[PDB]
Amino acid sequence: CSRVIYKGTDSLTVVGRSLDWKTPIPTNLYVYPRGMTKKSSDAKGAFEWTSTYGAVYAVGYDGGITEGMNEMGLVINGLFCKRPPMSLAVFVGWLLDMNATTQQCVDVLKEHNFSIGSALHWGITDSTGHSVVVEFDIRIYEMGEYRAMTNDPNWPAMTAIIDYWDKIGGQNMLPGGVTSPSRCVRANYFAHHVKPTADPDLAVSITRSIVADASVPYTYMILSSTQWRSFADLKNLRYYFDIVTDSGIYYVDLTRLDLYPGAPVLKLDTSKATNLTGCANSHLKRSAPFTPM
Amino acid sequence: CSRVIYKGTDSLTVVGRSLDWKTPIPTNLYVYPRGMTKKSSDAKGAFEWTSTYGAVYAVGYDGGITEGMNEMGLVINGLFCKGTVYNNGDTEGRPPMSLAVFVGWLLDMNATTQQCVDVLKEHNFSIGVSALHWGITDSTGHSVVVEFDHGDIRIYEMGEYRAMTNDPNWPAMTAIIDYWDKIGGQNMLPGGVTSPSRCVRANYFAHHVKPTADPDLAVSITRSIVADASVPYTYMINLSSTQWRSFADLKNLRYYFDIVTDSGIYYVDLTRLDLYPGAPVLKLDTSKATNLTGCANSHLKRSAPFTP
Amino acid sequence: CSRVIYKGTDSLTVVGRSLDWKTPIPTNLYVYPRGMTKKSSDAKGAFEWTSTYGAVYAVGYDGGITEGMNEMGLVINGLFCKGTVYNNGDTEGRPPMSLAVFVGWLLDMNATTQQCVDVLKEHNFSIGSALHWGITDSTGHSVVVEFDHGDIRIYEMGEYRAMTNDPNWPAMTAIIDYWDKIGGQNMLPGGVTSPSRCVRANYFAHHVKPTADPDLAVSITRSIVADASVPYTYMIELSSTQWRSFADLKNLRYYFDIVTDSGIYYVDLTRLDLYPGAPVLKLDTSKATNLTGCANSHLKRSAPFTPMY
Amino acid sequence: CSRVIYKGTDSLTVVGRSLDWKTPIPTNLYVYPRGMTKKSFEWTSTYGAVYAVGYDGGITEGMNEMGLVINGLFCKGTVYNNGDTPPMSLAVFVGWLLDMNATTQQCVDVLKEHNFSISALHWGITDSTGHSVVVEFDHGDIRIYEMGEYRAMTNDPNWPAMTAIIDYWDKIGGQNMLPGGVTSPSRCVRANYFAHHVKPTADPDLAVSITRSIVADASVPYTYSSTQWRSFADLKNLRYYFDIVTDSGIYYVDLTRLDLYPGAPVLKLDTSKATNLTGCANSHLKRSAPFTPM
Ligand SMILES: *CC(=O)CC[C@@H](C)[C@H]1CC[C@H]2[C@@H]3CC[C@@H]4C[C@H](OS(=O)(=O)O)CC[C@]4(C)[C@H]3CC[C@]12C
Ligand SMILES: *CC(=O)CC[C@@H](C)[C@H]1CC[C@H]2[C@@H]3CC[C@@H]4C[C@H](OS(=O)(=O)O)CC[C@]4(C)[C@H]3CC[C@]12C
Ligand SMILES: *CC(=O)CC[C@@H](C)[C@H]1CC[C@H]2[C@@H]3CC[C@@H]4C[C@H](OS(=O)(=O)O)CC[C@]4(C)[C@H]3CC[C@]12C
Ligand SMILES: *CC(=O)CC[C@@H](C)[C@H]1CC[C@H]2[C@@H]3CC[C@@H]4C[C@H](OS(=O)(=O)O)CC[C@]4(C)[C@H]3CC[C@]12C
Repeated sequence: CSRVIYKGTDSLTVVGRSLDWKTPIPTNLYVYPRGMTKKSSDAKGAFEWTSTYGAVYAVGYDGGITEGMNEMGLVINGLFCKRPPMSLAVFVGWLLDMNATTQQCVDVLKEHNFSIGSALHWGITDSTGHSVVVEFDIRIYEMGEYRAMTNDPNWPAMTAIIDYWDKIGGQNMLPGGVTSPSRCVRANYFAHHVKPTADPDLAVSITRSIVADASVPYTYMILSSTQWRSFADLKNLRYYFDIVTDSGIYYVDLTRLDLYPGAPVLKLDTSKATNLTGCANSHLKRSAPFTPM
Repeated sequence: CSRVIYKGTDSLTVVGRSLDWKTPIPTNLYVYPRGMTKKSSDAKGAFEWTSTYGAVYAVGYDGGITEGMNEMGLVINGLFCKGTVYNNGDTEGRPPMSLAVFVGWLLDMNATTQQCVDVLKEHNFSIGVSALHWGITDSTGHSVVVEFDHGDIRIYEMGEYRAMTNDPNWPAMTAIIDYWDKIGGQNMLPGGVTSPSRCVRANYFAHHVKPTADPDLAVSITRSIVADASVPYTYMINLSSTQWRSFADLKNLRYYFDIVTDSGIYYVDLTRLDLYPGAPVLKLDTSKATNLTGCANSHLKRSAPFTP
Repeated sequence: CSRVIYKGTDSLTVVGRSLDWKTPIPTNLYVYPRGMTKKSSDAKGAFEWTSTYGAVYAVGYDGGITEGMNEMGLVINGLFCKGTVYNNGDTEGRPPMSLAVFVGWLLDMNATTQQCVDVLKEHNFSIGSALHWGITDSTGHSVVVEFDHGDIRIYEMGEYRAMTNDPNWPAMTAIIDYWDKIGGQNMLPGGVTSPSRCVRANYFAHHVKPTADPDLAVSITRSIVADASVPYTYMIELSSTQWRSFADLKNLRYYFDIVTDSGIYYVDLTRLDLYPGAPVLKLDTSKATNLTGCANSHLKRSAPFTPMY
Repeated sequence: CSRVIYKGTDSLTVVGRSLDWKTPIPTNLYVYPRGMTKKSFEWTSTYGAVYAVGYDGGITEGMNEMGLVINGLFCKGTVYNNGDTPPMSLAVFVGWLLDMNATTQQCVDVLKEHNFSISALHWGITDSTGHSVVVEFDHGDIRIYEMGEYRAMTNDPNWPAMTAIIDYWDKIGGQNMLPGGVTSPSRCVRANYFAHHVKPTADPDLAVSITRSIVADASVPYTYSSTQWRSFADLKNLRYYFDIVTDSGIYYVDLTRLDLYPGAPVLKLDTSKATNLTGCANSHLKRSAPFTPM
C-alpha cells in the first residue's frame, strides 16, 4: 500500500491510496445509509451499534471493509503491517459509522474497549486535514506535516527514513525501488512539491500522478503488483476508484445519494465497470449488505 | 519523456511513450490513408512522396508529427535530445526535410524498422530548438535509436534495452543503464525525474513484468511501467510534468492515447478504418473527448490535412 | 565522528574511533595511575572519588576527557549529538558532574560495561557541547548512552558495530536496517553525513575477516575507520577527520595517529606503572609527528591536566 | 585500484594510487639511474626513475626525475593486439615510457605511432605540469583520452563510460549523495568529487596528507578486493611516497638527493623490511642489481 495526503487550497484535501498484492483482490463499492444496526463480530460478547453517518466502503472479497469515506469527510484506509470482540471486517466501518472527525476516532480508539480478531495499520484523515496513524497496545501517531504512509516499518522508523532522505534532497536523489520505505519517501516528497489548487477535478489529477509514481508495475515478479487505486475528495465528498487494468476512473458522489434512515443499500460491482468514467452514482444498484466473513 | 518497449508472448509488442513538458502541448490524432502526396518542406529543393501506407499521427500544435504508427505495425516516437545538431557541411544542399513531416515520411514509405534504417543511411536530405532523437520499432520487435551527432546520423540497435529517454546520447545512456544493472534493480534504483533515472527504472521494470499474449493486458502492463517513469503533474520547485501518454499495439494495430488530466484512456483501431487511397482524413480532437474510453474510432470526424 | 567495534577471534576486540571537526582539536594523551582523588565539578555540591583503575585518557585542549581506556579493557568514546539535553526538572539539585571528567569518572571506578550501566541507571548526578557515549568492555559487550531531556537512555548495541553522531540510536538503527535490506554489496551511501558513515562502518565491520592477531585486528579496524573518515580540508557549512584512535581491549593497547602525521603509535598499559603513588605520564601528540610502534618510552612525567569545570 | 590526481597551488601536483587485490603483491622499489640499456628493440635510459616493481619482475608504476608519473591499473576488457599490430613486454612497458620521455605530451606522441606489439590493464600518465591522460587498448587500437577536469581513475568500464557515470553523479551533487560501494565506478566518483573539494595548498607535506585522505577514503577495507599498498608521487619535489596498509609508517624516496648519473648503481628498497620506517628512506636504499624481467 501507498497512502498519500494532498492538501490543496481552500480547505480542499484529497487522500490517495493504492493496493499492492501478489494476487487480485476482488473489491466492490458499497454505499450505506444512516440508522443501520451492525454487530461488532459473531463471537460471544460482541456489541452492536447504529450507524450515525452514511459512508461508502471499498469492501474486499465482499466480506471486509478495506477503506471508506463517510458523509462527514472522514477517511480511513487499511494498510498491511507485518474485551468485546471487534472483527477486522467491520472495524473500519464502525469508526466511519460513529465518528465524524479524526479526533473522535482518536478518543474512541484511546479507550481500547475492544479486542481485534499478517496484520494491518490504519490512517485516518478528516475534512479539516487532521491526519493520524494508528498501529497496534494501540499507538496513535500524528502525521503533522508528513504526507505519505505505506506498510513496514513502524511509523517512528518510517519518519526516521523520511527525515534521512529529506536531508539528502528529493531534487537530488530518491529511492526508486518498490520497497515500502522507497515508495513512502517518494510519495511524501512529491506531495510537498506539487502546486496547491482549489479545483476538485485537478486535485484528483495531481493526487493520481503521485500515487502512480509510487505504484508497483503490474505483474512485477522476478510480487506485490498494484491492483487498484482510490482517491477521496474530502471537501466535495467524492470517492474515486479505478482498476489498473480498466480504461476509466469513476467516483461515487455521496452528496447526490440517499443516506437517510430507511434508504436501501447500494452496490457497485467493479467487475462490470471496466469502461466507466465520470460520476458512477447511476450505476449503483440496490443490493443487500455484504456478509462479514 | 520516456519510451518503453513491452514484448509479450506470441509476437505481441507494445511501445509506450509519455510526453513530459513544462507547459501543455496541444496534440490531436490524425488518420491518414494511402495515396497522399506530401512535400518535405516549403523551401527551394524540396521533394515529394506518395504515402504507401496509412498511418495515425500524434500531431502537436496541428503542425508537426510527434509520433505515429502505420498499418504495418511500424512505430516512430520523437523525443528531445539537447545535444542534437541536424546538419553539417556535407548535408549542405541535400533536399530540405522539415521536422513537421519527418516522422510521417518514414512512416508513409517504410513498413519495417530495417527499411527506415536503409533510407536514413543514405541521408539524402537536410533537416530544418526542436532538437530531437527518434526510436523506431516494427511489428517484429526490432527497435533502433536514431540520433544526429553534428549532421551525422548515428543509428544504434536497442537489442535487449527497453527504455529510451532524453539526454545523454545512447552510448552514455547504455553505460548508465549497465552501471545500475550491476547494482540490481531489486536492490536499488534511481527514483528521480531526470532522463537517466527514468530510463533505468523503465528499462528494469520492462524486463521484470510477466509477458502475456492478451493485447489488453499488455497495454495495462505498459501503462504501469510508463506511469512509474512519468513525472508527477505540476512538478514545481525543462522536461517537467507528463502531459499525455500513448501506447501502440503493434500486432493488433491499436494506438492508445490518454491525457493525464482526462478520466479515460482510448485507442484508435487501424484495422477498422478505410485506409484505401483517396479515403478522407480523420481527426480526433483530444480537447473535446474528455470522458472517452475503449475504441475511439467513433469520435473520429472528417477533417483536412494538417498544415505544416 | 565515527566509532567502530571489531570482534575477531579468541576474545579479541578492537574499538576504532575518528574525531571529525572543522578546526584542529589539540589532544594529548595522559596515563593516570590508581588511587587518585578527583572532583566531579568545581561547583557547590560536587562529590569526589578515588581512581580504582589506572587508565589512559585522550584529553582534548588539556582540559577534558574525550575518550579513554582503563586497565580492565573498558573503553568509553564520546561523540557529538545535536539533540542531547543533559538536565531537566528531575535532575536539578543532584551533585554536579562536569563533562571534562565524566568519562574518566566512569573509567576510574568501573571495570565492565554492565557496571557503568548500573551506575548510570541510578543517575545521581547533573551534567554541566552536547554528546553521547559508546561504552565497550573486554568481553565485547557494548552500549550507547544518550541523554533524552534529562533521561539516561541506554541501548544495547547488540549486533550493531558502528556509532556516529545524529540522529538518535533508534532512528539510526532504523536507517541501518533499511540499508541492510538493500545489501551493502549492492549499494552503500558514500556521503560524509553521520548516517552514511554509520551504515558503511557497520557493514564493513561485519564483512571483514576475524583474526586473533592483535596487530592485524588494528590494521583491519584502521581500514574501516579510514573508509568512514572525512577527507582532510573538506568541510560543510561533518568536517575533516583530525585524528583516529584504536583500542586493543584484550591487550590493553591504545593506538593513536594524527591524519597529518607519518606514523601511528600505541600506549601499552601492561608495560606501565599504575600502582597508587605512580606519577602521571603525558604524551604531547604535537611532538610525535613521526613516531611508530610502542610509545611508552616517550611518555614524560607531567602534572594532572586541569579540568575545564 | 584507484588513481587520484591532486593539484595544489604553486604548480604542486601529487598523484595518489592504491593497489587493491585479493592476495598481497610483493612490490619493491628500484631506483634506476640514467644510461642503462634495457630490452623491450633496445633503448638507453634518458632519465633516471624510481620503479614500484611487483614480484621483482615487472614495473607496476613509477616516477622519473622529470616529474612524469605513470600508474598501471587493471582493466577487464583490454585487448592489446589485433591483426594490424616489435614485441614490447608489459614488465618494462612502464619503464620504457619513463626512461625515454619527460612530459605527458611526449608519451602521447610515441604511443600514437604504435610501432610495437604488447594481464589486461590500462595506464594513467601525468607530467609535472599537471597534464594527465588515460591510455587504453581497445581491441589492438590505442586510445588516448584527455583527463582535463577529471581527477580520478579506476578500473572498468572504459574512460567514456566512466566519465558519463562521473558526470551523472556530478548532477546529483556529491554534497548530497555519493556511491559508497567498492566497485570501480563508485570509487572513481568519490575520489573525483573529493579531489575537487579539498583545499589545495603549496605545502608539499600537507598535499600528500590530503591526497592520502582521499585515497584512503576510496580504498577497500583490508580482508574484504582488499587494498594492499598505496603510493603518492610528488611531481614538483620529485618525492615518491609508499606505504603498506598493514605497516605503521609511510616513507618516501627523494630523487633530488640521489645519484642518477650514468654509471650509478641500481638502488633497491625491500619493503618487507621497512615495517616501521617513516620520513625519507634514501638512507635505507641498499645497492642491488637490476630486477629480472618476467
Ligand atoms: C497494503 C497492501 O497492499 C497489502 C494489504 C492488503 C492485502 C489488505 C489491506 C486491507 C485488507 C482487507 C481488510 C478487510 C478484510 C479483513 C479480513 O480479515 S478477517 O476479518 O480476519 O477475515 C480479510 C479480508 C479483508 C477484505 C482484507 C483483505 C486484505 C487487505 C485488502
Ligand atoms: C517528450 C520530449 O522529447 C520533450 C520535447 C517535446 C516538447 C517535443 C518532442 C517532439 C516535438 C514536436 C516535433 C514535431 C514538431 C517540430 C517543430 O520543430 S520546427 O520545425 O523546428 O519548428 C516544432 C513543433 C513540433 C510539433 C514539436 C513540438 C515539441 C515536441 C512535442
Ligand atoms: C564528534 C564531534 O563532532 C565532537 C568531537 C570533539 C570536538 C569533542 C568530543 C569530546 C569533547 C570534549 C569533552 C570534554 C570537555 C567538555 C567541556 O564542556 S563543558 O564542561 O560544558 O565546558 C568542553 C571541553 C571538552 C574538552 C570537550 C571539547 C570538544 C570535544 C573534544
Ligand atoms: C587493481 C588494479 O588495477 C591492478 C593492480 C595490480 C594487480 C597490477 C598493476 C600492475 C600489474 C603488473 C604489471 C607488470 C607485470 C605484467 C605481467 O603481465 S604479463 O606480461 O602478461 O605476464 C604480470 C605481472 C606484472 C608484475 C603485473 C602484476 C599485477 C599488477 C601489479
